Amino acid sequence: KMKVKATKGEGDGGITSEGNALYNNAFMYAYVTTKPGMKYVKWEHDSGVVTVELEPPCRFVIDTPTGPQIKYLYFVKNLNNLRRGAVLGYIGATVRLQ
Amino acid sequence: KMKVKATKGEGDGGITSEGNALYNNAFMYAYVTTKPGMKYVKWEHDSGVVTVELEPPCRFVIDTPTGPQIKYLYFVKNLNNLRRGAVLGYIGATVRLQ
Repeated sequence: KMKVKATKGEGDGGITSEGNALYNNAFMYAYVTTKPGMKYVKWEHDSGVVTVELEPPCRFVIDTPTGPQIKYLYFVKNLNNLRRGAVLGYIGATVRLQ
Repeated sequence: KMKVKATKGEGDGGITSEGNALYNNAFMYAYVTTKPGMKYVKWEHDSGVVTVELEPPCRFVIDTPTGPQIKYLYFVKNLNNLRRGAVLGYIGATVRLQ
């Protein structure tokens, strides 16, 4: 079962992001945050830190009480279709509730 | 239950696309194609043709036998979160099989 863990991302010019990593067990599949341009995340391990490279993001709007907000979904490098699909399903399941 | 129907899209400079519209009953929710920049689709009705405006796309890679391929998911203008989530879940369900 998919879990979520707050995780820091970084891209060009040292711009960082905070977001949710979606993972299993602990293997990261994807990262959701509020900015474009992130290239990698610093992923907890024991340990310690593993750098996980990200694919260019999927921007998508969700409705919110303050109006539409743009989210950015980043799949991890080399992720397979089984896991890409699980990530999309998990995000779909979360988005439909809010 | 969500259905898919081949549908033509168009953007700046008259560039067109062919893609799959995801819909119910017949209310279109989203459009998946192979190019960026599409702004609207020409959506079958009886009828006839309704122009449906698209949000800027979510680019996402899927693995294929010829290597990774970039797809573009466009949600329709004003789509609510219930339907956005259903679309993401449907795409997740399709992507995990291939």
